[PDB]
Amino acid sequence: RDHRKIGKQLDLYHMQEEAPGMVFWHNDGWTIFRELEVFVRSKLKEYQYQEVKGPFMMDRVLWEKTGHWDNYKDAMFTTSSENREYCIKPMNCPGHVQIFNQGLKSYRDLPLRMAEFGSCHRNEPSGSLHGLMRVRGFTQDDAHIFCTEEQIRDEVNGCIRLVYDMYSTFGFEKIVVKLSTRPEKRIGSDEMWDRAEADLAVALEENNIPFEYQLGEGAFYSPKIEFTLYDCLDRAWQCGTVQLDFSLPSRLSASYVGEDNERKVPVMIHRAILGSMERFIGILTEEFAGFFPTWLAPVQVVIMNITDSQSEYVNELTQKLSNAGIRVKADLRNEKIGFKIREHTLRRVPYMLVCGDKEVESGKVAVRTRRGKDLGSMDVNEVIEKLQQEIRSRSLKQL
Amino acid sequence: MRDHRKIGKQLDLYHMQEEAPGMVFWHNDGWTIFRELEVFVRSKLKEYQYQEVKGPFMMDRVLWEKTGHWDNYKDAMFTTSSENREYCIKPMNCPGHVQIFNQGLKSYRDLPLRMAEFGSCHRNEPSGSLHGLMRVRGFTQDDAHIFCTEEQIRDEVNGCIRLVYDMYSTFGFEKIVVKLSTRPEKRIGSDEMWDRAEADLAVALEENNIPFEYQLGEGAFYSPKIEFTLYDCLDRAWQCGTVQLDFSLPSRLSASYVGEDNERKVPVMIHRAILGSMERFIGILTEEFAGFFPTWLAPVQVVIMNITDSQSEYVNELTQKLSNAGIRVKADLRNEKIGFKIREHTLRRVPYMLVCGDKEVESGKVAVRTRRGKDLGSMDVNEVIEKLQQEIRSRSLKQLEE
Ligand SMILES: [Zn+2]
Ligand SMILES: [Zn+2]
Repeated sequence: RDHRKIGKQLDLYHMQEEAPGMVFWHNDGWTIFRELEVFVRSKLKEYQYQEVKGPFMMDRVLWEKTGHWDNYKDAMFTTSSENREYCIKPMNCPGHVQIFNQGLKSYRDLPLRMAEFGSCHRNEPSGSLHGLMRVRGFTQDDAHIFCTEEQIRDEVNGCIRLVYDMYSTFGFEKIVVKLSTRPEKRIGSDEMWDRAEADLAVALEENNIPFEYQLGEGAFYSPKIEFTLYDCLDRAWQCGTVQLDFSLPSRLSASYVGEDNERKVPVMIHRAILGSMERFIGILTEEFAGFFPTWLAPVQVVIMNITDSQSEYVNELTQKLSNAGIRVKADLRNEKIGFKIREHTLRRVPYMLVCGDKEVESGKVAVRTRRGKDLGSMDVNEVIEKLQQEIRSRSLKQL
Repeated sequence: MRDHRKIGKQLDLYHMQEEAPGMVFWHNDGWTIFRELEVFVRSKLKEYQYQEVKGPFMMDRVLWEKTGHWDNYKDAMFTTSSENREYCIKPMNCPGHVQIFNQGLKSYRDLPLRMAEFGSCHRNEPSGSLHGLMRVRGFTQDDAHIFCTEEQIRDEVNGCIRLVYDMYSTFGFEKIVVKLSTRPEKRIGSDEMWDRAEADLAVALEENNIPFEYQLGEGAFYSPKIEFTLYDCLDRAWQCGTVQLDFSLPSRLSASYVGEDNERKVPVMIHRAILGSMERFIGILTEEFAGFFPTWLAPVQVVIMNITDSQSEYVNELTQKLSNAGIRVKADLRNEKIGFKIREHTLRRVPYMLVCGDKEVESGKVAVRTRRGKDLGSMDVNEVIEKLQQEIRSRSLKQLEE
């Protein structure tokens, strides 16, 4: 259950000293990454989020006004062009404010939910790097909600609902929640921190969530709710975060026109559900021990022939399943069928289809799984419908 | 209005600012177009059997020195440092894909290996040369690299050629001009390899019955390239496609495989990009259609509007129905006159506008109007959905009844 070892055996990714802390996503690993993005986007549509994309580097002055430069200077990569210094972004917060600052906003535009799969870079110490868990370049399922003070409770409730909704899809039902309060170095008045901390605590209470206080562990600009999931080995993984931010939009000149026709500074809610998506893939790899659920499996079906007599039949089946939306590969190599089956079983391919002369004449296919279960000969259309149901429902296990 | 910068502002597609010169802030509507382009390209990757990978953003400068890229492009490269090591923000995807290739032992059975990526590239272009979406500092390329044997060159180059005309025809580009860019004066690689690479590219164009002209000295410093230029509706030339035959870089990056004769060989590498910079291609499409993006690319495909509050419930029901059908649909329930709403969404170039009166509510129908000012009359909602889905799935250039 080491994600580094499983990642190598399944050819998911690799890392090398020429790019410390940054991941080379191979075809099979990138397929898992993209399927996670599809799942998140399905939630972005359901929870009514916009999706945007920000530039990778911006002027260092942007990070000076937020206070991040004074506080996280050592952790940020910098580059220069024409006597101007730019920072490769470690977070998506200022970039989303820049998009919000384009075009005059009114209260009718709020709540404005802005999500992004933003890849961030942090100059972490090289000795602290570890596989997919602690990296230098990563992608977060980030989002920022611009809202009024009256809309804080509903929007924080939506973020909390989304956390439990997404975690349950992967089978994580044991979740421990902590609330981080003001640190010893911060921005924003005590009243603002008093209201922000109280709002987060009330939201947890109103959602029937018990929590502990992490005193002084909040960000320098906002308190945060931190969600920790527990894997099948009862190991704790802090993944989700919700921040109630009353300071950064003001420092970035964000404003909207209220119903009173008065200029107001919007409330910003930061949230990420999965956290670093590279890290989440590593957690899933160890949770499933490489046996990814069918909807996440890089290759869902492999169809093999026994002899060259079934080569045409396998190709027709592969196209049919491919057109049905199934990630399917044909294995027509000159090897024993038992050699082909073992190769794909070790790759944890959920379903393996074998076509002999009996299958060709009958129009059926023999089905076995990576767990060694023999499902016998099944109708081709029945196999497709079963696969589609397992994929579209994102079922954890085979039916 | 045909300038993509003006249309982009009117349609709220993107914005740029001096805090990040030559780098695009993609708004929701603009990012939707970008993602639809990604979905289209990925459909071709599936059809043409490409892998899709993702490389790191920065790599050791010593890796860019090995290919000669540092000596040629160092003034155009962004550099950053960490722990007394200097890193280059990648301006191209070639070395990263070779690094993926070099992982694990490769044999002839693994070739051809087609490796694609939507690679985010950055180049330190002069600020005076930047212009909208056409000339930027940060961009994404629909790049791919094919690792193959010498015997596989002709079929793999032919596949790249076919993909170029396949993808351009989807957007309505049928006037294509082809150039073969030969070796530049400042160059790496042997004379014999350059002769073979240039001859192979020329023969591949001959087999596809494609007339072309040579472009002396315009090839890359390591390989020649076929350059494809498309012509827009104003007969303006846009160089987008590129196919490179490369015998130099894989050797310099220690790429190798075990041949059928059980001896180590250096694979051939074919570089190709169809659209080129996808930000630039979006700008070209924006000007080509003058904001009238085809329905499959339109950020908002359908807008449903009421006349009074009596149809507010019916409009909301249909918006949910169309959204569940996979159609990007928005409801317009503001207290404005219906002509005011239609004019506003026509200026947003929304393909279809659905008007629901009380006669529409009882009949379960919708009054269909288009951004071209055409009245299509009342139609059944399910019939509307069926035709819209067919228009989107076929990526049709034309709307209903035109
Ligand atoms: Zn944030
Ligand atoms: Zn290349």
